[PDB]
Order: sequence, then C-alpha cells, then structure tokens
Amino acid sequence: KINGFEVLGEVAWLWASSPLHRKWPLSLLAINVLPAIESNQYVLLKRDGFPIAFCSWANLNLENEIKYLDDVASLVADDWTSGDRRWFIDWIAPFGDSAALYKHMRDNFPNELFRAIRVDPDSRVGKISEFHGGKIDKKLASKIFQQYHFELMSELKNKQNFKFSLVN
Amino acid sequence: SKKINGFEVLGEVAWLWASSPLHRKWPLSLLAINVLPAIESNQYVLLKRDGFPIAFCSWANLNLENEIKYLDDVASLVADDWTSGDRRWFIDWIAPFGDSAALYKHMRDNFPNELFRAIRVDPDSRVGKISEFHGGKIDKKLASKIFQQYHFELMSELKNKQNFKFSLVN
Repeated sequence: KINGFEVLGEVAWLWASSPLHRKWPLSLLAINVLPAIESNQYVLLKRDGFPIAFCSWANLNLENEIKYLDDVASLVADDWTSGDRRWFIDWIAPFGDSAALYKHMRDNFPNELFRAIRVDPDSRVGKISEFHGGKIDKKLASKIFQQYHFELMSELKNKQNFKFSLVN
Repeated sequence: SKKINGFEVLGEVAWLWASSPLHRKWPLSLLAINVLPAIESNQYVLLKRDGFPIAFCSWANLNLENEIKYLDDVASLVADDWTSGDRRWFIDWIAPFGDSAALYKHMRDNFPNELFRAIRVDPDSRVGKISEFHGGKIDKKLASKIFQQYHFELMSELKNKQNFKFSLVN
C-alpha cells in the first residue's frame, strides 16, 4: 500500500511525460490506474529508477466490454476481474521503449489474448487491435478473436434495436 | 529511495487530487508542474491519518518578478522559481475529506512567524481574490503592514510593466 502510492506516482509521472496522457484529468488516472494496481494487472518497466513504460489490462465480461466501449471511463474496480475478455486499458512508452514492453507481454503472457481500442476524435471512429502472447498458436488465436468479435458485434446490434432519442 | 519516497509522495498527492471535486478535473501536466518542485524543495506539508494522506499544501518562495509571472499564469513557475525570493505563495491547498481546518492549524502553529498569500480565481467573477495568511505569532497589526507593502509593491510593478509592452513605429 505504500508500494501502491509509489507505483501510482510513477505512473502519474509517466503520464505527465506523455504527449496525450499529460493532458488527461486526474480523475482518469484514478479510474485507469487504481484498479490496475489493486488487481496487479499491469506491467511497469523502469530504467535507472525511473519508469519508462506501462501497460494495464482489465479482464471483462461481455456486459462490461460493451459498457467500456460505450464509455472508456465507465469501468469500476470490480469490473476489472469480471470476465475473461482482456482489454489493455493503458499502453504507454513515451521515451521509445515500446518494443521492450511488447516483448515482456509476449513472453510473460504467452498464451493470453488482449484487445485495445483506439479512437480517432476527428472521425469519431474507434478501432480495435488484437494482441497475443508469444507461444499461442496463430490459428487458434485468430479463431478466438473471431469468436470475441462475433459475440461483441451481435450483442451490439441487439442493443442497437432498443436505442432511442430523448425528447421533452 | 530518495526518489521512491518522491514517487510515493507524488502518488499520495495525485490520489488526493483525484478525490477532490475541482482538482480531479485538472491535468496531469499541472500535477507535475505544481507538485514536483514542492517535493524537491521540501516546501510542502502532507497530513496523514491512519497511514492515508488526507491533506496537502505547498508553497513557493518567490521574488516579485516570479510573483507577477505566476499571477499572470498560474502554471508558469519552474522549479528554480520556488526558492527565488521571500514572497510566499500557497501553490496547492487540498483537503478533500474536510480536513482544511487541520491544515490551517498545522500551518499557523508550525510556521508561526510566516506570511503567505494565495490566489483564487473567482470564477463567476473574472477577479482573483488574493487571500492573506499568517502564522500564529504574527499579530494582526504587523501582518497587515507587511501585506499592505507587498500589495503596493505588486500593484506598482504591474503598472510599470505596461510601459514595456509596446513601441510605436508610426
């Protein structure tokens, strides 16, 4: 827990050294980082006692995956262990150390699969990227991803049918 | 470990900002600007209760030049400015769980002979309200004399700065 604050401080410093994250509000740091630390679902790489790279992941059920994709700031701590659909909540390496982070994930989570969303605010389009550990079979990974995707798309479309406009 | 202590303190402060209705909306860049030099210069107080932080304040010891630079842009100070003179300013004051009186008392009793100012920008007014704080062993009459001088020195130099903004070419 003293450890906890120390990690939080490092991550804050690393956000502050990152061109986009430095502009984000402290509310989003608490939302994205406290549960990562509490659940230990993060990797923090350091050099010379300073942080250089950080990624975190939430293990979601489908309900929470849809909630997150509707609003990236909506997860609460309990959601982070709510299922088996893994999402990278943050992935930063502002000083050029991304390959080291990538490798660390590849080797330490060799049979895991993760997705991430990136949003372009000028088109309002979000894209989903896929990542998998270093030992898991390419064909099997690609099939698990296809299944995740089909489940997500089908549930989104179902929810699309109930959507409406609010008017006085 | 000098800087693991540093990160620890920075995390505690960040947590405190995140618990505060206004500070939680401020950016991480402002946290680094306001908090890293406080920690480096040790010009802060962090109150804790049961091993959790509850309140934090920091201060910069400015010269008149940096005071003016700060009041024109509250995010403009750099670390060296924090020890640049004897005009003390509270840079942060946060106590999101209701412990502001406790900070106040701690400062009053532990900095009994010090004077500090703080600026709050209204906001429904476009006016900054400058508040004046003094330690418990400074009497009122004395505090008020020193503050009046600080203020007159600030106002005069703000006016005189206008003369250097522009030249006319015709």
